Amino acid sequence: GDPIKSLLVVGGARSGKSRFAQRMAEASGRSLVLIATAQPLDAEMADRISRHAWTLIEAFFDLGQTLRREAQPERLLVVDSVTLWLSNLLLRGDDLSPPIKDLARTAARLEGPVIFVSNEVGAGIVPDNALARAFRDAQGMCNQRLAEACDAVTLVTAGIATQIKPGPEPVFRF
Amino acid sequence: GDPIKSLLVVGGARSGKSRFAQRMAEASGRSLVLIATAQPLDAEMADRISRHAWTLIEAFFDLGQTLRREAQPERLLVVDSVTLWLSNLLLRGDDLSPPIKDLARTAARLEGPVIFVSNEVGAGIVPDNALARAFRDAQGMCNQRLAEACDAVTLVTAGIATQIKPGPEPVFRF
Amino acid sequence: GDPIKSLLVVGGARSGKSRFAQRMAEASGRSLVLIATAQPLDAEMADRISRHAWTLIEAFFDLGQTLRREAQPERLLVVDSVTLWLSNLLLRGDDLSPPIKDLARTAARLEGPVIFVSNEVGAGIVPDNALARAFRDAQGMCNQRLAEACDAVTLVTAGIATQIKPGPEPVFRF
Repeated sequence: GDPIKSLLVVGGARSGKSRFAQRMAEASGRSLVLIATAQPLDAEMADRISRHAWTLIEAFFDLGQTLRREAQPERLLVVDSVTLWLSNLLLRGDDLSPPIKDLARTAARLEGPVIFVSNEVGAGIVPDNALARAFRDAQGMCNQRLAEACDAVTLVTAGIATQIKPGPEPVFRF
Repeated sequence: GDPIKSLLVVGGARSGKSRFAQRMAEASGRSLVLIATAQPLDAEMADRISRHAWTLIEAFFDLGQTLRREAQPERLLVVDSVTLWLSNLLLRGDDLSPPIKDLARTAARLEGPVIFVSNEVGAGIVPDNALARAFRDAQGMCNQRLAEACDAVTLVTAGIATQIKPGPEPVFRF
Repeated sequence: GDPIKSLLVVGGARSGKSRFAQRMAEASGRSLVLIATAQPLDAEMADRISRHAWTLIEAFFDLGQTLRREAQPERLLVVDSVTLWLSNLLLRGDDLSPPIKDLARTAARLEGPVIFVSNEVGAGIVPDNALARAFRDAQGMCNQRLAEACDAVTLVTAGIATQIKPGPEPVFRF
């Protein structure tokens, strides 16, 4: 397949994006590292970690710093959820802009390859509360910045992956 | 057009997915059967049944069994909503995993052709309640299993249909 | 690039759709007009107007009439948000069907070119209230009618634009 340094996989909830990333990583022949961002505070979350369940590294908050110091040419890092990392930062009261831009810059310079698995959260109605609105905005921005940084971007819909980067973007004259 | 046994049409709310399926079925020249899953409990729901309004068969709960015993080579079955069928099972307190996997297996062996019309519900924020979270998960899984089972899959966005299966899925080397 | 009269840009929240439309318009060499539909009632909304911030024309309610009387061959009109216009009509208690169909007809006959920027809101769960359900339905219908009316339609996901119109739509035989 096409040789790259960085892939962003975007999909909705229970879209198959994690299975797509996990089977791409398992097919790669690299040393696999799951970068796990989910805080197993309850059994529903441990349940989703168990279902997905490789070297496992927890990175609930320091995702970018973890990528920089775990990435190796011989390793493939899979970020289990960009979304759950952002959630962790938001709930704590952290400003989300700097870590997002820091992560995109990191995505551009790793010592080894990385797949980022991230949710689309922006294609429903406006949330009725400011925390959910901020989260929706920050996740949308984050996916834009990661798509710009990464070599390749795939959208996963109903378990089917479509490549959207590389790809020529449309141009219109008026 | 391309001859197939099974089509999954996925789209958001008021996306045109039902019109796409209905005009494909009307253009087919087969005997048309609407498999209606919507329980007309209120006038908003009867209103949506009336707007869409062929042999009409109600299948509020027993969707797969209804497909197996209504499918014929000369017939095309259209499932008006996978989503409203899942909703019916969820609200009752049914476990959703077995009927979903049963339906995908059914989608693989009918005596005649079928179009499944289903919603994408996974590309908004995490629901604030466990019933809605379960439903979101089950609908995502269901669309994955139906996409795997069906000959063809179309995504309908703003009334425009894009074929995503058949189609080569992307491969990356790292 | 491809010469057209009318483009619909659809995306989720913080998808990059506004940046895609703004940089297409800035690259065009036409006289630029922002058709601004957002009512700056609060600082969050003024904040989003300021971030996006060309001749600026407010059209909170009379969007179609504003397009007809501002469109010129030498001008490109960008509708900053179809979604916030619909929101304005909904909250007031207006019926949304006629203005939507009026706008699609307008999109078909302008004296000059137009880009419509609109949200996808239909790919989450069913809203728990009738106002949000109506809005979701009306926005879905509106995007269908504008996609039918416009020369070209682009979906923007994670800041990446994919053209879906023009494009041959799939056909299946059963």
